Formats: sequence, structure tokens, C-alpha cells
Amino acid sequence: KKQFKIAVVGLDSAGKTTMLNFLRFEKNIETLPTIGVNVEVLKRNVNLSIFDLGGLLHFRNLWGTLMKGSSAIIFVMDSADRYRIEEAKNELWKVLLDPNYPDAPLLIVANKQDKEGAMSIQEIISVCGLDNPEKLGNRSWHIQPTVATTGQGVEEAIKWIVMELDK
Ligand SMILES: Nc1nc2c(ncn2[C@@H]2O[C@H](COP(=O)(O)OP(=O)(O)OP(=O)(O)O)[C@@H](O)[C@H]2O)c(=O)[nH]1
Ligand SMILES: [Mg+2]
Repeated sequence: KKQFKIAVVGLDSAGKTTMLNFLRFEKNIETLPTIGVNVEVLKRNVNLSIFDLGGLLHFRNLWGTLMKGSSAIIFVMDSADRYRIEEAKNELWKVLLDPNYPDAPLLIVANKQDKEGAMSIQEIISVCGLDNPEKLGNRSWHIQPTVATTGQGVEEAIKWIVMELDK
């Protein structure tokens, strides 16, 4: 069975590692800010090699090179962090416009839906400008609201990625 590299990117503290811990242990374990790459190999009947990249500012510049070979991209966002939503939109578009990954399906994980003031799926599409097809081309995209600490929507997020790789 073929291995498919999945890249997990997003700003620091978005909940990337929290999501990957749930995908494996089904539990909320303590996390440390990822300053490197934490690679987990999961099987959901296709095995994928998920690369949880670090989201700290001075590490984001490495995403372009570290994602080499990814078949799908998961961009995790902190839905409750309205003060850093312009910063996440800027990073999401840097990935979308990266000429190295133009055909890769993009799953946008709207994490932290439990927090008060969390943005809705509609609100995220509007702020991120994803309602403009011109700069999106023939790329398949999907938004999945999650609470990574409880795993709410996390199995449904990985099912979309798996469905995309099956194609
Ligand atoms: N309330 C709430 N907290 C969450 C959620 N997901 C993650 N967190 C918390 O958010 C913080 C950051 O989570 P991490 O998984 O370490 O974030 P990260 O994306 O890996 O960050 P970097 O490693 O620095 O890129 C932790 O305190 C988590 O427990 C969620 O859905 N709801
Ligand atoms: Mg991390």
C-alpha cells in the first residue's frame, strides 16, 4: 500500500500537534511548541505519513522545503484567535500560491470551535477570501470545524484527506 505524505501547517498554537495526538492516542496529551518536524505514520486501508511542521514565525520559512512530496495539505487555524486571523490568512495564501504544490487538495481545519468567540465556517471563508475562485484554480478544498482537545470533527477531517488520496 502506497505512502502519502500529508503536510500539517498553520500558525503556532493553532492545535496541529493536539490534532495529531488525538489521531493516534485518542487523548489530550501535553504539547510543546514544535520547533522541527514531528512525523507520524497513520493507517486509515491506506497508510499516510503525516508531517506536523512547526508554526513559530522564524520556522514558517521552512514549510516550502519541508513539505516536498506532500499529496495533501492540512492548514490548521485557531478559530477563536481573531487578532491573528490576518496572519493565518497570509500564510494560507503563501501555501496556495506556492508553485511547488498547485494540485494538492487543501483541508482547512477550523480548530478551537469550543472557545467563546470562535469563527464560523462562513466567517473563515469570508476573511480568507476563499470565495474568490480566480486565484484557486482546479484545487479541491474543504473546511472542517474541530475541537482537537476532544477530537470533535478530527476523524471527519482525516476521512476527507483519506478520500482525496484514494482518488
Ligand atoms: N480550547 C481549545 N484548545 C485547543 C484546541 N486545540 C488545541 N488547543 C490548545 O492550544 C494549544 C496549542 O496546541 P498545539 O497542538 O501545541 O499547537 P501547535 O499548532 O502544534 O503549535 P506549534 O507547535 O508551535 O506549531 C495547547 O494549549 C492546546 O491544548 C481546541 O480545539 N480547543
Ligand atoms: Mg506543535
